Amino acid sequence: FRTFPGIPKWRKTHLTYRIVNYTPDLPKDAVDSAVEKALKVWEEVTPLTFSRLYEGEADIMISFAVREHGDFYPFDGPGNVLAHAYAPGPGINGDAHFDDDEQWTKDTTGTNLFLVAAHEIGHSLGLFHSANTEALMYPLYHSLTDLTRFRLSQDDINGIQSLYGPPP
Ligand SMILES: O=C(O)[C@H](Cc1c[nH]c2ccccc12)NS(=O)(=O)c1ccc(N2CCC(c3ccccc3)CC2)cc1
Ligand SMILES: [Ca+2]
Ligand SMILES: [Ca+2]
Ligand SMILES: [Ca+2]
Ligand SMILES: [Zn+2]
Ligand SMILES: [Zn+2]
Repeated sequence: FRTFPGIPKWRKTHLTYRIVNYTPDLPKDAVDSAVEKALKVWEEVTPLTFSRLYEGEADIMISFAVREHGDFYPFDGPGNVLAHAYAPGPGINGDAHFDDDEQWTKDTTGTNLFLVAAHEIGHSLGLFHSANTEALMYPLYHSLTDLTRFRLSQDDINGIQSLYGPPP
């Protein structure tokens, strides 16, 4: 596992998130479900808890956008970068953005939203990239034949608990 330089982390255990907008590609229930399953992956192995805000500024602001969208790293149309997220901190830090020039899916065939979201929230929490080809934080996208096989590797658990510790 790898952390970000300077090891940014949250110095609090109760985090908030807001889904500011939604993709055309899936019903809202499917997107909500994907992000909350992605949050839950990290909750289970840490002391962190997340709660949702429907207005105002949350710690982790989640949005869908294309091309130039108000930061230093515009998206690039279909393919290539699917999404990105920022390390812990105020303002844009912690936020996760998804490229809506992708076609987001809940299945194992397209660009799966849950898998990408789980990875991106790993960044939001302070994890960088792993060399382990089995890890969630490996830098190259791929999916699975069976999503029910999905699991955090020991590497991901070790990395995140190195920031926040194990669950009480
Ligand atoms: O790394 C990224 O997020 C960069 C942009 C990027 C490049 N430097 C960065 C530094 C900090 C934050 C973001 C970036 N976007 S990206 O769209 O290229 C991207 C998105 C998701 C992933 N996955 C890795 C494998 C994972 C998996 C694991 C186990 C089983 C099944 C599936 C599924 C998701 C990787 C890369
Ligand atoms: Ca933020
Ligand atoms: Ca793209
Ligand atoms: Ca789209
Ligand atoms: Zn962005
Ligand atoms: Zn990444």
